Amino acid sequence: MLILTRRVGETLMIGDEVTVTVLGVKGNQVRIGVNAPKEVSVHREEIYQRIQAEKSQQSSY
Amino acid sequence: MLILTRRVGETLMIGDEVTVTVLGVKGNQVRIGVNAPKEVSVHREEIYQRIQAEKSQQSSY
Repeated sequence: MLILTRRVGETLMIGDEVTVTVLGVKGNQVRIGVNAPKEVSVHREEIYQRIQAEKSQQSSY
Repeated sequence: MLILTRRVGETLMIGDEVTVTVLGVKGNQVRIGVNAPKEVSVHREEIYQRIQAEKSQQSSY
């Protein structure tokens, strides 16, 4: 558990070739950017990757 | 590259047993929480983990 303040442009790399920047700065909603490859076991919100990663993939398709 | 708005309590898992919540909500500075194990190749800001992960030296509180 590591809690580090952020609001500009972070850059962490967990796995073996990733890159996740937690922008932090934004109007009302903060646009968080998560850059990660589909090689390592990566799980996220269905809708999230459903609109960014894969255009409507769902469980089985 | 996946850009998803966030400001409440996210939860992504990249690797094989992690958990990073990009709080988003906060006063002036946004306290971002990155929960990740020291098993997979994870690299971050020296100072960051130096104060959270491994006690680089010491702190006054």
